[PDB]
Parts: sequence; structure tokens; C-alpha cells
Amino acid sequence: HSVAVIGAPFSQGQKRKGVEHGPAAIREAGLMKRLSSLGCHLKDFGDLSFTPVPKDDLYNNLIVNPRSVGLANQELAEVVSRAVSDGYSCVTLGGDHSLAIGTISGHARHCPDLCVVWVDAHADINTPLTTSSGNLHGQPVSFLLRELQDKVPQLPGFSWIKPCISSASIVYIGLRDVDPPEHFILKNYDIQYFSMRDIDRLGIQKVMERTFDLLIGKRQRPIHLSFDIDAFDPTLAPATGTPVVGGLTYREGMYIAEEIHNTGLLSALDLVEVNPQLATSEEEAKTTANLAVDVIASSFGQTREGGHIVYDQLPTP
Amino acid sequence: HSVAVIGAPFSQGQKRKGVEHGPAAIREAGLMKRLSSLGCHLKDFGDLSFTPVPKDDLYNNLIVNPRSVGLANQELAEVVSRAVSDGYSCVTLGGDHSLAIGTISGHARHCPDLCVVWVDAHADINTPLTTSSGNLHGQPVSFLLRELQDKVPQLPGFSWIKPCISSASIVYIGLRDVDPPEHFILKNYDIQYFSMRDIDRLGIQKVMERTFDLLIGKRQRPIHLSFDIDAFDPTLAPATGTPVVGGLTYREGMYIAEEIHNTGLLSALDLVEVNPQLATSEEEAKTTANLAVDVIASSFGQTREGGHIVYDQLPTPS
Amino acid sequence: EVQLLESGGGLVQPGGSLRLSCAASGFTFSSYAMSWVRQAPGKGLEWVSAISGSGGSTYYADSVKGRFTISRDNSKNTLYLQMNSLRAEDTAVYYCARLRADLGLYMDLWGRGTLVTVSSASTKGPSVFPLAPSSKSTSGGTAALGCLVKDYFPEPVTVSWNSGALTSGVHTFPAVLQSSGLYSLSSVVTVPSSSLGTQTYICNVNHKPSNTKVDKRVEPKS
Ligand SMILES: [Mn+2]
Ligand SMILES: [Mn+2]
Ligand SMILES: [Mn+2]
Ligand SMILES: [Mn+2]
Repeated sequence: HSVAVIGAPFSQGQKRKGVEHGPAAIREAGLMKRLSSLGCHLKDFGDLSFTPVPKDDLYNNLIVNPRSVGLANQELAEVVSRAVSDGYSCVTLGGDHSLAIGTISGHARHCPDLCVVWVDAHADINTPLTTSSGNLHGQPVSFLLRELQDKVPQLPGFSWIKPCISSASIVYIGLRDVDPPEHFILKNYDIQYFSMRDIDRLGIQKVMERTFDLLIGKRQRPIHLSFDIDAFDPTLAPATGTPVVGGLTYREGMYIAEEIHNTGLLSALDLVEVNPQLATSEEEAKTTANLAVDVIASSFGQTREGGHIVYDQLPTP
Repeated sequence: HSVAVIGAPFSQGQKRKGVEHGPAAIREAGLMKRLSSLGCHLKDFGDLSFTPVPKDDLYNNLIVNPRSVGLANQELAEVVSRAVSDGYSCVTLGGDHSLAIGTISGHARHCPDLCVVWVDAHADINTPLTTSSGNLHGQPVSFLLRELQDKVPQLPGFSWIKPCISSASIVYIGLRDVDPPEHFILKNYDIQYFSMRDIDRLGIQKVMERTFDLLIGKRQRPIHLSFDIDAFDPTLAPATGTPVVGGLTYREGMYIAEEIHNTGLLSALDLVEVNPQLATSEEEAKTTANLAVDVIASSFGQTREGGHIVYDQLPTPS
Repeated sequence: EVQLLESGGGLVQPGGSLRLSCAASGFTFSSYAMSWVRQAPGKGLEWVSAISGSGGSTYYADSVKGRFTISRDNSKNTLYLQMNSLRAEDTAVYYCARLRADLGLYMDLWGRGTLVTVSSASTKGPSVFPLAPSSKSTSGGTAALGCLVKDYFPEPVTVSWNSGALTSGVHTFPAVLQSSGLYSLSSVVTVPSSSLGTQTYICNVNHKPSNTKVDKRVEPKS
């Protein structure tokens, strides 16, 4: 098809920053070459605002970075809306998972009947009242849900976000760590999810078959794949944020991405929490980055059994 | 049964050097003790005539270097033909996957109706002209498929090879890293294969059941198991030249080997791409080597429950 | 349908370094080995280096061993040659060549070459002067008219007329090194005298080495 690549180096203050190198690491793992090889038109929009995290002290944590983030997401949503209207599928490299706000927002502006598949160990679905002060990396979904709106507070920089998606239009895969309220929210608002248990109990294949019966069961719709890197077992994905053990096998995540491709309706993708500072060694970093590249590529057709790259006939001696 | 062990120290050059220590590593992992324990009569034929150079580098690679392999394979095929006629099953330690040319050739000379099971992340079904002269780590099947001959060039040292096997008589397991032409060849010539997707699709159990329904469905045939070590996920198999991620689980590869044993038709086996210089540490080397030993052993009977060695005793102090 | 195209030729001083690139297209680049061969000014060919088509196998002439460094990137269909500690001796045209080992050794496809100059002199852009057509040859028949490209280093300059619109009657001459060790050349065009009155003539002079691209009108004086 056509594919738009958007760098979004987001952060939640010092001790949690470094993820900004996330997009650059994926890039440095030959993202462009591989998507090029699949035979898809590549417009890379470079990195986004990358506000140099102001004075890295003060009340910047309290208000300056969160206000700047909220607006950074606004800019992103604009780029995404622009890229998506021009007919491109949108790849968004992260960066913290918070960039999901902008991407699903900007996507929704031309694709209002879109659905979400959330591959992540966490549900990333708290209210801002439930924030851990190191804030928004794991509560982005709330602003987007059009049933949790009456219980989420208008924050500085987030005035622009209007609830894009219903609770019955996001489906989660990979759940391993969940805070009590999130579990409540998911049960309460009747949000569909498949955890490692469901994966083990049903098999990856049936999970995707159910997921598609839920989202695109009665109506063809554009799909937004938000992929958190922590979703994969930490042995595979050792350079992430709050990584949880008992995560997806390499083959399971390829299988997801592959399945998503086969539906044909992939409209945008997010690849997030790819912090290389987290890695102990160069190999740990590159292995995570390389895993990312694979996930994107698998979603856009790369088949492992051999590429779809045309060959009319072989040579003559 | 009886088992013949053949060392075949093949290589491409300095880059892929250490494959010659390939066998010796598997040996040093107690291959002999373990096959001995299964009850197999063991004739080890040591290491086969090598693939070295004099000055090294130069123009050796692309001229003398591939002539050396082509003829080395000829020698191997002779030893295999001899070992197989003497009634032995043939274990071939590698070495690069090129040695498969000789082994399937030499095997076919007394077992002309043989079928192949190719466990490898790659298909190694490129030609000599459809890819670089990189010592045919992924070119050993072309020379052996009768359907591919009109599209392969007679090379210096490969004059001797006559195509042993039909396209409907080799089945692949473990595909993860396939070049554009290879996929074309496999689709074009109608060659059956089960990759990781197909593994995840049906489970290892169905793969072995389908594999056997294809190859030995309508007539019992002697089976040639060519096992590339890269086939196993690189966490298991970290000491191979070209390691591809998302590879087979330990349990899946044992299950294959075990299934192959239960057919009872195993006539020869190749265990290759296990060059251990590639390893970062002693443990990485030995763990890969030890994995090899297991694979061979599983193919020749070693299992989790009972492990052969039948016991009808029922002791007491009566 | 199949091409090699060298780039990154330039001037470098004693002690200096430079990276030559070679674009390929029309074959599977990774299917064949490649080779760097250089031609010193007014001398024969000399082999420099070669690399395996797979990659990760590098060979060098004893003249360039441990100073030069062959490399490639099959994904982007490119060969390269990093050249360090260059001395005046290294001055030549460097041609990237496809290497074939089907029976013996032969290089079956070359690029257009790219110049490397190692002089301890400095890249100088040209002065461009208009050449008076002919005071006499103003009335009848035709008359020669040209551009002087003077005092530029190193080679080469390229000349076109009216942005390449005029090429019938155009003659561009080889340059010559003065005793000051500096290059100069001229490009002349023959048009009918009657046309000169009401047809504009401008030579376009491009010097890559100083990135000077001068457009210079030429018309008769008093
Ligand atoms: Mn997340
Ligand atoms: Mn997560
Ligand atoms: Mn192989
Ligand atoms: Mn292999």
C-alpha cells in the first residue's frame, strides 16, 4: 500500500525518559529498508515536536511536561489526520504509550467508524485522578472512551480531545498486569479483553478469530493496531517499561500482526514503550528494536515463509 | 540397529570458518556414549577429507573454494553409498548444509525411492547462478531436484551429481528465512513445506502426521532426515552462522525426531550449521552441541517416558 | 538495462581521507562480488580491492592494504571504498567493476569512473570571460563565438549553451595545466551572423569541485 512513518519521542520525566530514542532505535534496526522491501510507498515525517523536556526539575513534572505532552499529542493527531486523509496507513514509533491519544484521535477524524486492537501487558486505561504523578504513560485510553468521559477531568493541554471510540470497539490482547480500578472499568463498562490465560486456554489463533468477530463482525471497519512492546515476554522484549513475565511468544506476536494484515483493513499502527536506556547491553537493545521492526513488517505483509516480492521466472545459464 | 558416524568439516571461508570444528563439538558432547546407550552398533569413520586452503582468501573463493566442496561431496556420497550398502544407518555431522548434496546422493544410490524431511529455518533451494558463491549453504537442494535441472548450471566439481529426488518427495519443516526465488521455486514446482505459521496453525503433531501422509502415504520408503541446527529458535541454538528468531521450541524438535523414529524407516540423518566459533561463550557452544546430540538420539529412539530399554522384571523380597 | 555509477570523487590533501560510492541497478547486487580498479593519469589499469557478493570477505592490493577499506550494502544496492592516509600516489580514476568467477577471473561490467586528486593545492572555481565573436565577421556568413573557463582546480568543468538548447556547431576543447599547476579550457559555437542580432547566446559553466555554476552571456562589443 502506502505507509507514513511518524517519530513521536514522548516521556514522563527523568528516571522514565530514554524511550524518545525509541523511534531512532527502530529506525536504526532498518525499519525503512524492510517496509521498502515489502513494496509499500514510504513517506517518513521524521521525529515530532520533541520539546527538549524543559528545565528537567521544578513543577515541570507537575505541569510543564504534561501540558506540553497534551499539546504534542494535538500536533501528532493533526499529522495523522493529514497523512490518513492523503490515503496513507500510519506507522507511529514511540515513545511512551501516551502518543496513542493523538494517533487514535487523528485517525478517528477521517475514520470515525475505526476499531482498536490493544496488544499490551497493561490496559493503559486509568483516569487522570488515578495518575501515579509520573503520569500519562499508562492511562491514555480513558480520554478516548466515550463512556468514561463523565468521570475524567479536563487537564491542561487536553482541551482538544473529544471521545473517539465506544467501549465495545476496543479489544485488548496480552493482559498480564492490571491495577484494580482498570479491572473494575473493563468489567463495569463491558470492555472485551483476552489475557495470557485466554491465550493459553483458547490458543493465539482463536483469540484473533474472536477479536475480529467482535470488532469487524457485522461491518467492515478500519483497524487501529496499538502495539506495546512489553506485551512480549521480557526474555524477547527486555528493553521496555514495567515489563511483566509470562508474556507472548515471538511466534504469537508475528501471528497476531500476520492475522491483522490478512483482514486487509489495517489503517494505522503504534509501536511503543521501546526504551533502549532500559537495556543492560547493546544486544538487549538491538534485539528489542529488531523485534519491533518484525512486528510492523508482519502487520504490513512480511510472511516468514518468503516475501510476496514478485518473481516471474529464474535465470538461464 | 547399526549406525555409521561421518564427520564432514565443510566451510565457505574465514567468515563461516569453524564449521569444521562443527562435528568435533557434537562428538565432544558425548554423541557416541548416547547412541551406544540406545543399543546402536557404532562405526565412527572420523572426519572426512576437509575444505581448507593454502594462502587463503585470494580468488580461492569463487574458483578453487567451490570446486573443493563439489568434490568433497563426491567423496562423502561414496562413503555414504558404502556405509548404506553395508546395512548401516548414516549419521552425518556438519559442517555447512552443502554436505547434504553428497549424503542424499550417496543414500539414493542404494535407496533410489528415498524421501527427504528438511528441518531448517531456510529452504537451501537456491541455484549456483540465482545467488552468490557463498559455498551453497542455501544451494544444496537445486542439484538434487530433478525438476530444477534445466535452470541449474553444470559447475566445476559438481559434474558427478545426478538428480536423486522429485519435488513431491522432499518436505520442509521450520521455514522462517526464505529468499524471494526460493518461495517462487517452492510455489512454482509445487514443493510441500510447513513453516512456523503452519506449525502455529495446526501444532507440531499435525505437521508430522501430514508430512508422513505426503512422503510415505501410499508406499513405505527409507527416510533421509536433513536437520539444520538453525531450525531451533536462536535462544536454544545460538552457535549457528545464520540464526533466525521465532524458531522451533526444544519440545517441538524432539517431537519431530521422536515422530521420525516411530515411522521406523530412518535410513540416514544430517546434523549441520552447528559451527560453534559463532558462540560468545563456552556454554553457548556446548548448549548447541548438546542440543544436537539430543536431536540425533531422539531420532534413534531416546524418549521422555520409558526411553526404550524394555523392563519386564517385577522385583520383591518374596 | 544494467548500470554501475560511481560517486564521491573529490580533492583530498596529504594525510586525508574520502569515501567512494558505487550505485548498481538491473541485477541482484548481492548475487555477485565487486571490485575497485583505478587508472593513474596516462598509465594502465591497477587493481585496488574486491569484496564477496554475499559480503564479509575483503581483499586488497599490497599498495592500498590497511589504508583502504572495501564495503557494501546489498539492501541499498551500493559498493563503497573508504580511503585513509591518501598520498599523491593514490591520484587516479576509480572504476567499480562487477566480478565474475564462472571459469576464471574476469570483470564483466564497469562504471563511468570517478576522479580522486591528492594534490597539496586548493580547489579553485573558474573565472568565466566572454569571447568576442569577430568584429569583421559581423556582416556575412557565420562567425565563431565561445567562453573561456580559466584558473580552476581540479578537473572537471562542464559547458552547455542556452542550458543545452544549442548543441549544433558547439565544440568544447580539453583543458590544459599551466606551469602554475592549474587547469583552463574553452567551448566555442558556430551560428549564422544574421541570427546574432536577435538570438541570445549564454554558456553554462559548472565546476563541481568548487560547486560554481556560472551563466555568462556573449554578444559583440563596439
Ligand atoms: Mn502500554
Ligand atoms: Mn505495556
Ligand atoms: Mn540449512
Ligand atoms: Mn539453516
